[PDB]
Amino acid sequence: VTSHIHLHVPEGATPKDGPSAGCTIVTALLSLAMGRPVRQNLAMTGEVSLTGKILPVGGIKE
Amino acid sequence: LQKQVEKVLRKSAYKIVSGEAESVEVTPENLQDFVGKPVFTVERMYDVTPPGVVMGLAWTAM
Repeated sequence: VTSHIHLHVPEGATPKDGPSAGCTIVTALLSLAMGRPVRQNLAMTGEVSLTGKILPVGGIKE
Repeated sequence: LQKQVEKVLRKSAYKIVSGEAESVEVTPENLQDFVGKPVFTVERMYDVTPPGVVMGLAWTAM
């Protein structure tokens, strides 16, 4: 709630698929809130809906 | 819908030429192996609306 934060999201993703990283961001912040490193060898993609529901994303195969 | 029906007809033609089937009597049970599995499964985002979220109708460009 009270901490100025800077996040770097590497570029390359087409803007249409950019929101697919939103879910990631969430957990990242959560980790930085409790200092628990995210479990290694874990991938995740999805779009957050401001309430928790995750929307489908394209480019699943690539 | 035009794209999907064109895909189904193309696969029917291919099966008629290659598969040598005289005719294609398409039924939903067969449909799964022509177009694949359904991309859309849930009509709405929220089947049940949690607090603070409300669905509203929008007149968009398309």
